[PDB]
Amino acid sequence: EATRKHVQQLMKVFRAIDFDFTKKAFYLHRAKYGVQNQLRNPLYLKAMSLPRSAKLSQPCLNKMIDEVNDLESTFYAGFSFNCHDHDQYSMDCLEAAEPTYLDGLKKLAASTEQCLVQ
Amino acid sequence: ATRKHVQQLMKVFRAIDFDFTKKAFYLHRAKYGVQNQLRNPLYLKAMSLPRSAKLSQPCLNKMIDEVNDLESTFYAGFSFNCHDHDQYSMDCLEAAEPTYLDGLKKLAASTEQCLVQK
Repeated sequence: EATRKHVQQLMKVFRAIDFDFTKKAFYLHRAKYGVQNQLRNPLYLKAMSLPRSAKLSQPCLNKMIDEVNDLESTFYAGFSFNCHDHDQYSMDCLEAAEPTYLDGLKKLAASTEQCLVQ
Repeated sequence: ATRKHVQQLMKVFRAIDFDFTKKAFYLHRAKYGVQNQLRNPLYLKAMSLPRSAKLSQPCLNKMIDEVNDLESTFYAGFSFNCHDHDQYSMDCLEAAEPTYLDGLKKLAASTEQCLVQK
């Protein structure tokens, strides 16, 4: 029996939902590699060029972690429900929210560098 | 020479990595939620329709919107609306996921009553 037209229309709606989940997984991937590139890697540089007798400020690592969380929450809000004038999870929402997030991690990597030793 | 500070920084960035993996596991659970409670039942419902049956597009749109609202609410329950446990734990997951599954199975039934345009 030929594939019913309405089966194809039903599956069309579910394709777009599956793709919605894909777009969300792309968001996560960008957010993770944002952290690696703007934050982890430059701070790995600072750590290796340090005197054997240096103590690390864990209040500073604590501020960084919670500041990672707030930047990432704000990135997901920009990608999703807080996208000022775009479809739900578009690439156009990412284009607006990602630079803010990466510039946030960049600034955070600088202030973390400054409080790292003590 | 200074293996100590580097290992100490990796510990913090290891955890952020795993946090991203917990968020990806959430997303897979939400995906297989839609497949099991919504997609698979609605496909059976459709193959039992008369072959001529035409679908109601407004019904399908109500279904996509409600999937996003339900998943928006699941993720909130996974994070900032958890309160009683830490921000992306399995505990937060296990508390909010039945409500999400229950909501999808409800939407599987409300969509069935409107699926055919008669």
